[PDB]
Amino acid sequence: MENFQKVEKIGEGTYGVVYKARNKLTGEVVALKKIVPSTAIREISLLKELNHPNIVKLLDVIHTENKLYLVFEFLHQDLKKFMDASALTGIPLPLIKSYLFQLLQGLAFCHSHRVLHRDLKPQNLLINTEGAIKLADFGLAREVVTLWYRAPEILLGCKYYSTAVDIWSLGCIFAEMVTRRALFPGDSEIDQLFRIFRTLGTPDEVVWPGVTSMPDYKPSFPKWARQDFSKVVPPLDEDGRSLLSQMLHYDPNKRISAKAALAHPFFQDVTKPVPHLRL
Ligand SMILES: CCc1cnn2c(NCc3cnc(N)nc3)cc(-c3c(F)cccc3F)nc12
Repeated sequence: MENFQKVEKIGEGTYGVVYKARNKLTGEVVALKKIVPSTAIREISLLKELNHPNIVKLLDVIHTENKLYLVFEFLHQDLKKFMDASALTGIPLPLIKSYLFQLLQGLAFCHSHRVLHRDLKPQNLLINTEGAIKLADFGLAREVVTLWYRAPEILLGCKYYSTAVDIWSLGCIFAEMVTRRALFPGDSEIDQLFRIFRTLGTPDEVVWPGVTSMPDYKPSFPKWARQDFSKVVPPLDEDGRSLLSQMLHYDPNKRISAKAALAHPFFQDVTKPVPHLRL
């Protein structure tokens, strides 16, 4: 740690404070996360090899005094702040599309290595001036923690959920970029589930075989009808609405994979615009 100079506290991650810091030697500017069971150590050390342009680079892992510091590449802004900043006019579709495409590439990569994020949210999607967007805190899962982006199988008590949970989260984030409002802003586990049900309809054995057998499923759940996506994410075009609908399929087995999503017609005209960032 004596190797780093703390510049400022950039936020409170799930495990500790995240700082912007400077390597007292190389002058390198980095993000320093202060998080030790040996299981964690080997899992985190594994992340050092999970390198991709759309995954925030983990530079080094430092274990000292029974303390754990993660040294990451630094990015100046996150999607939450950017969305807040683009509130009045909304993020341009071409930029939304580029961000979604890059994030799907990042997930396709992690998923191909059987690594799940598990907790995607605007706060951990980091952006730069070059128009890039990156997944942060990847694999760290394996203040109130937000449930807004939680997949229904997690809420229903599925213990062995899949890569599909990240697809669900990204779909929620995609909708939020488009409409400028959170899709399912639940403030409790039941409120989150019920918000999902009210929009996508209460799931049953027809749309999701095996759902009624999930640990936290209750036959007493109210039965709401499904809403049209045309009402949910106007004025997203049919290609975007088709893609969104697949990313939000109830049955995780039917939910589109990151790889298949990258082939969707929505991305036929994808480009990489530069966002206007004010640092
Ligand atoms: C450690 C890798 C990491 C590298 N940059 N960065 C950022 N950067 C964006 C940023 C920069 N300055 C300010 N002031 N605010 C945001 C945020 C978080 C992060 C966090 F700080 C809290 C929760 C989740 C996160 F991803 N983690 C990181």
